[PDB]
Amino acid sequence: XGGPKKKKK
Amino acid sequence: TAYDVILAPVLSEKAYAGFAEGKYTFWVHPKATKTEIKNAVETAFKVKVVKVNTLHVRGKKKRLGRYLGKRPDRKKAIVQVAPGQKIEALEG
Amino acid sequence: AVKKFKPYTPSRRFMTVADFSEITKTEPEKSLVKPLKKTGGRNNQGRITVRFRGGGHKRLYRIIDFKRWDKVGIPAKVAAIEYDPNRSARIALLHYVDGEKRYIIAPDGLQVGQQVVAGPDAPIQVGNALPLRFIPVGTVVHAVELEPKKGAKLARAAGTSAQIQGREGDYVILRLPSGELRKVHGECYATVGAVGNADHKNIVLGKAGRSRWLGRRPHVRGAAMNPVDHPHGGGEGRAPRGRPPASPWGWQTKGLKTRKRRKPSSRFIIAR
Amino acid sequence: MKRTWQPNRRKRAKTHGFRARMRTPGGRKVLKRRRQKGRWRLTPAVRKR
RNA sequence: GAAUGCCGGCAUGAGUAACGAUAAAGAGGGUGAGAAUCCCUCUCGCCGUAAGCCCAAGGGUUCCUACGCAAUGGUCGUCAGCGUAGGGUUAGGCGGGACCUAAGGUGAAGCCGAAAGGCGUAGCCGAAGGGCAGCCGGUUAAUAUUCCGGCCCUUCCCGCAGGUGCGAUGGGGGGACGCUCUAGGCUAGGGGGACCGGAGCCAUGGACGAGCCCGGCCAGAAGCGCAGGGUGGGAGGUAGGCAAAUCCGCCUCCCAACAAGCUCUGCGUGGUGGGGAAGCCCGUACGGGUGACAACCCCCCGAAGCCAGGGAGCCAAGAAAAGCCUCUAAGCACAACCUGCGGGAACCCGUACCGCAAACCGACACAGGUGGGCGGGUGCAAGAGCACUCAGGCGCGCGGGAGAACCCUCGCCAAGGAACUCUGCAAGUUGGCCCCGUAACUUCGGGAGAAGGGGUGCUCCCUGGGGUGAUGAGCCCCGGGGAGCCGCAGUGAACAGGCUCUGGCGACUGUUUACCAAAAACACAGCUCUCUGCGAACUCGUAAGAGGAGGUAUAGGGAGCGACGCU
RNA sequence: GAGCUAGCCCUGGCCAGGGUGAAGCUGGGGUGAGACCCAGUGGAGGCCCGAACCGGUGGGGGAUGCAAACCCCUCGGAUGA
RNA sequence: UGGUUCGUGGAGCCAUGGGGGAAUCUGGGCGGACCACCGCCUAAGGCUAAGUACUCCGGGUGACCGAUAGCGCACCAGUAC
Ligand SMILES: [Mg+2]
Ligand SMILES: [Mg+2]
Ligand SMILES: [Mg+2]
Ligand SMILES: [Mg+2]
Ligand SMILES: [Mg+2]
Ligand SMILES: [Mg+2]
Ligand SMILES: [Mg+2]
Ligand SMILES: [Mg+2]
Ligand SMILES: [Mg+2]
Ligand SMILES: [Mg+2]
Ligand SMILES: [Mg+2]
Ligand SMILES: [Mg+2]
Ligand SMILES: [Mg+2]
Ligand SMILES: [Mg+2]
Ligand SMILES: [Mg+2]
Ligand SMILES: [Mg+2]
Ligand SMILES: [Mg+2]
Ligand SMILES: [Mg+2]
Ligand SMILES: [Mg+2]
Ligand SMILES: [Mg+2]
Ligand SMILES: [Mg+2]
Ligand SMILES: [Mg+2]
Ligand SMILES: [Mg+2]
Ligand SMILES: [Mg+2]
Ligand SMILES: [Mg+2]
Ligand SMILES: [Mg+2]
Ligand SMILES: [Mg+2]
Ligand SMILES: [Mg+2]
Ligand SMILES: [Mg+2]
Ligand SMILES: [Mg+2]
Ligand SMILES: [Mg+2]
Ligand SMILES: [Mg+2]
Ligand SMILES: [Mg+2]
Ligand SMILES: [Mg+2]
Ligand SMILES: [Mg+2]
Ligand SMILES: [Mg+2]
Ligand SMILES: [Mg+2]
Ligand SMILES: [Mg+2]
Ligand SMILES: [Mg+2]
Ligand SMILES: [Mg+2]
Ligand SMILES: [Mg+2]
Ligand SMILES: [Mg+2]
Ligand SMILES: [Mg+2]
Ligand SMILES: [Mg+2]
Ligand SMILES: [Mg+2]
Ligand SMILES: [Mg+2]
Ligand SMILES: [Mg+2]
Ligand SMILES: [Mg+2]
Ligand SMILES: [Mg+2]
Ligand SMILES: [Mg+2]
Ligand SMILES: [Mg+2]
Ligand SMILES: [Mg+2]
Ligand SMILES: [Mg+2]
Ligand SMILES: [Mg+2]
Ligand SMILES: [Mg+2]
Ligand SMILES: [Mg+2]
Ligand SMILES: [Mg+2]
Ligand SMILES: [Mg+2]
Ligand SMILES: [Mg+2]
Ligand SMILES: [Mg+2]
Ligand SMILES: [Mg+2]
Ligand SMILES: [Mg+2]
Ligand SMILES: [Mg+2]
Ligand SMILES: [Mg+2]
Ligand SMILES: [Mg+2]
Ligand SMILES: [Mg+2]
Ligand SMILES: [Mg+2]
Ligand SMILES: [Mg+2]
Ligand SMILES: [Mg+2]
Ligand SMILES: [Mg+2]
Ligand SMILES: [Mg+2]
Ligand SMILES: [Mg+2]
Ligand SMILES: [Mg+2]
Ligand SMILES: [Mg+2]
Ligand SMILES: [Mg+2]
Ligand SMILES: [Mg+2]
Ligand SMILES: [Mg+2]
Ligand SMILES: [Mg+2]
Ligand SMILES: [Mg+2]
Ligand SMILES: [Mg+2]
Ligand SMILES: [Mg+2]
Ligand SMILES: [Mg+2]
Ligand SMILES: [Mg+2]
Ligand SMILES: [Mg+2]
Repeated sequence: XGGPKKKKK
Repeated sequence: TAYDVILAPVLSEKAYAGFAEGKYTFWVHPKATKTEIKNAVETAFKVKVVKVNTLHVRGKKKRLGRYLGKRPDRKKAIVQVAPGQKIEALEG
Repeated sequence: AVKKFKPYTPSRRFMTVADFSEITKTEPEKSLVKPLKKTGGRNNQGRITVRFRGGGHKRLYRIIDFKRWDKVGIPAKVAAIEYDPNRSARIALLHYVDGEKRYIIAPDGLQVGQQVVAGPDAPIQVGNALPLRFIPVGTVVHAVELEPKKGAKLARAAGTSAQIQGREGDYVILRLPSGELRKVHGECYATVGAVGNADHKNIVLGKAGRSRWLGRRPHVRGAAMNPVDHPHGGGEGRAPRGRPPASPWGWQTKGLKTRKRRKPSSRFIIAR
Repeated sequence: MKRTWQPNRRKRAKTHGFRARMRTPGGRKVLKRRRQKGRWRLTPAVRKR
């Protein structure tokens, strides 16, 4: 996983 | 040290088939050259050696539970004898 | 003359190619004297130290003659004029009666079959090399040495020259391509004539690719970058700079004189 | 996709070999550390001839 | 007793989701304690510029075989890529090394750095690049350009025979090179054949027929023959190629200007050697026998491959070093070198098997990723596209039933055609080729496939060009004209633009946030400003040093603007 | 640690088949000589259609997936930066 | 400038990079700026056991652990992974 996605929705 | 080069003969349905021809085939020392392999089978059997073919045979990874290892690496030479000659000690 | 194209493609409508009519039937070069392996690489031992270099056609170096005082007195016949990938100018292949073959950088007006030679002797003619002294004041000249016996270093770019202005004991005053006024030692060799291929400035590259062919990688604006990268990086939707314009390394790039003041060279210079 | 491991025997040898490690103080210390540790393998085993 | 505590163990959801591509299975017979799953036969489906063959990388026993099923296999398992054991990898000619040099690495001299260390011409190392001598068959269960058979080469070393001043890591030559397009002659490959050779076959209404079906080569020294590549021969003078040269280079007189002649390849032919179908009969897990005394011929298409260092054009102007030829110097010319012929000598490592994948990179028998070569036939204008199909390989390691909702994927629809919706998003229309026919505007190129249309199958007749053949038959390519036939429909299936008008931004092809942003952002040619005279400015490094640049103001660094037009 | 990724260096390889038809050549015309115009030839291009190949536009599926970036339809380039 | 408890402090002494630059016993450094007096020493050359630190290794002991402890490992462990 490690994210890395930014908090979008 | 010429009986140091040749170790033992190779016994197998394939090594024998080289007995119809003059191709006696032995296990040899891994570090031995075709040229000293000739000079060896000549003096130990008093035979004219005409062709030397050598090949490495890699060791087998065998295991005996928990303990896994590899067998010794060997070398083959299959040596060709000048027409008419024979190595009696292999003729079994 | 400059070759021009029709707009059968965009970028072919502005594009423009040198005239090669002075390139005598000799397109591939001369072994022996030249070429050398030329060593493409945009940077020093390790890191890039001049940005945006690379790509572009493979080249062979033509090892040209920049000190003509070896063959003092020995004349040579100009055998050919050929394309030189590693300079703006063209080069003359000349045959010395000596047998030896050199390339000279090819001056305007040089014709094949012509006679040329170097030395104090030397008729003042286009192609000939002389120490600066014996050359008549006011004649235009090129491939001028800076200090004697150190090789041609001034005026070798296409269509450049310097003009001899006057003398001063051991020095003759030069007016260099830039317009500078220089005292250059009398004993310095320089060859009479201008450089030629003077239509070099008139060429229009015409498209991006052409730039790349010459090994010129895309140059990106400081404005395009970020504060980490450049003084001009950020901020929001476009920006006018917000400081006096600078290089990436912080020095100002409009006006800041950069020649060091205390150069001993100073007492030999008289202009801009 | 293309992952990060693209085996090359020459690369592995030129890069992590006994002779590379031996070449610099940085590397020599690596052998020292691995020896003191009692590592069975000081450097990676790159095979083939 | 708690710290989303730590280690371990066992629950819950739960017999629930799932069992990894929707390429597809059915049956008979075996074997077995036990078969949807293993072996065999028959039938069916799928790939076929592959889902088929051959390498390279990587993997390292997975190869073959015998005996086996606890686990690994998403089910089973008598099977296996799994377990136990044994067997298997043969080279002077393939590749790599006792050859060469590239980037780069190292590095004697030398320079630098508190130390560790950093640079550094020579040299060395460094490779799918240069150099280099094996082709075709046959055998094993498993290896073969390695073993065997035939045919043909390469080096050394020692001999004899004869030629010559021989002779260096040194001089010169050569090696030696780009992109695009290309000519001539060949080969690979392919089509056809009334001709040659074959077991057989007349089915179901008809056919004993120039009938159906299958196959009609490969390698091959010398010598030829045909293509084509290389190359002027003399004599003088010489101050240059860092010593010396007869060599090369530069002059000057002769003869050639031609490939005439020397050589060098490729291809045919070649002494000879080898291969040799369908079908049928056998027992395999497969191979064998026969068909054979097999025949082994004639046309046609034809390369991106060969002759190769071919030719033409263009600008961005296209490695090195050695082998090889030659020149000489020290030396030595009873040496040595060259030609020929003989005998002798010819090492080291790799070779199994997977190799677009169940054996490599992705924790997996993972719908992903992975470089080079071959990739047949028919038809569609062509083609590596598309549909089917040779050879070859598969039905994707859970099945059996059922015929709800709902989801996925797909087909069709009355009448209306965007009323849907943030938006015609999606889906449809259009679609290939040939031929009419095309506007504003325009930098004169374009806009153009503008738009909008017509033609498209099959039969017969007449007829015009080539190409290969001799100026012809055939065989192969383009055409033209006229009658006629059938269907709802003729690129009858598959592959194949919806179009136009008008604004904004950006000139344009391009580039970008691997993993939510491909844009009007970046870049771009071009314009301007500024710095910089060369130990340049600028940049990296404490320094030495290096880039800039083996460049020199038409040059190089920095900045902005971003074709062009008017400014 | 640059076996992923970015750039550059050295050395190799790859890009089916179709279109469009620049310069330049040759002939003709024109002129005092030209410019220029007609064909014919020619085969240019960060040219066009379109496989391989390199991509990742839009939509759908996928979301304890086949997959820690996949698949289907569609789409950009494809002799050049 | 560093060292000393000494951070410029009245800042000595001891080291030193830079500049200037002596003397041989009536010569020189020091006793915390400096001077005088009184005293301590004899720089610009070097070697020197022991007493001290440590525990890879051998031995002894333990109001130290007793297999989630005790070293990471009591077991073929710096292994498998
Ligand atoms: Mg071998
Ligand atoms: Mg050379
Ligand atoms: Mg550096
Ligand atoms: Mg380095
Ligand atoms: Mg820019
Ligand atoms: Mg930005
Ligand atoms: Mg900043
Ligand atoms: Mg603003
Ligand atoms: Mg700003
Ligand atoms: Mg509590
Ligand atoms: Mg929780
Ligand atoms: Mg737990
Ligand atoms: Mg439930
Ligand atoms: Mg349920
Ligand atoms: Mg279910
Ligand atoms: Mg499955
Ligand atoms: Mg059984
Ligand atoms: Mg099919
Ligand atoms: Mg095994
Ligand atoms: Mg097997
Ligand atoms: Mg099972
Ligand atoms: Mg599974
Ligand atoms: Mg079995
Ligand atoms: Mg097994
Ligand atoms: Mg070889
Ligand atoms: Mg040896
Ligand atoms: Mg070498
Ligand atoms: Mg080098
Ligand atoms: Mg170094
Ligand atoms: Mg070597
Ligand atoms: Mg090679
Ligand atoms: Mg000689
Ligand atoms: Mg040479
Ligand atoms: Mg009948
Ligand atoms: Mg033949
Ligand atoms: Mg000389
Ligand atoms: Mg047969
Ligand atoms: Mg050529
Ligand atoms: Mg050498
Ligand atoms: Mg030589
Ligand atoms: Mg093999
Ligand atoms: Mg094999
Ligand atoms: Mg095999
Ligand atoms: Mg492949
Ligand atoms: Mg599977
Ligand atoms: Mg897979
Ligand atoms: Mg691929
Ligand atoms: Mg083909
Ligand atoms: Mg077609
Ligand atoms: Mg297809
Ligand atoms: Mg309807
Ligand atoms: Mg209707
Ligand atoms: Mg309507
Ligand atoms: Mg509406
Ligand atoms: Mg509404
Ligand atoms: Mg709208
Ligand atoms: Mg749509
Ligand atoms: Mg619009
Ligand atoms: Mg618009
Ligand atoms: Mg744009
Ligand atoms: Mg674009
Ligand atoms: Mg993104
Ligand atoms: Mg996107
Ligand atoms: Mg886009
Ligand atoms: Mg420099
Ligand atoms: Mg330089
Ligand atoms: Mg500038
Ligand atoms: Mg801008
Ligand atoms: Mg702008
Ligand atoms: Mg603008
Ligand atoms: Mg024309
Ligand atoms: Mg074209
Ligand atoms: Mg294009
Ligand atoms: Mg396209
Ligand atoms: Mg991208
Ligand atoms: Mg202090
Ligand atoms: Mg003092
Ligand atoms: Mg004192
Ligand atoms: Mg006191
Ligand atoms: Mg004292
Ligand atoms: Mg206790
Ligand atoms: Mg216990
Ligand atoms: Mg423990
Ligand atoms: Mg533990």
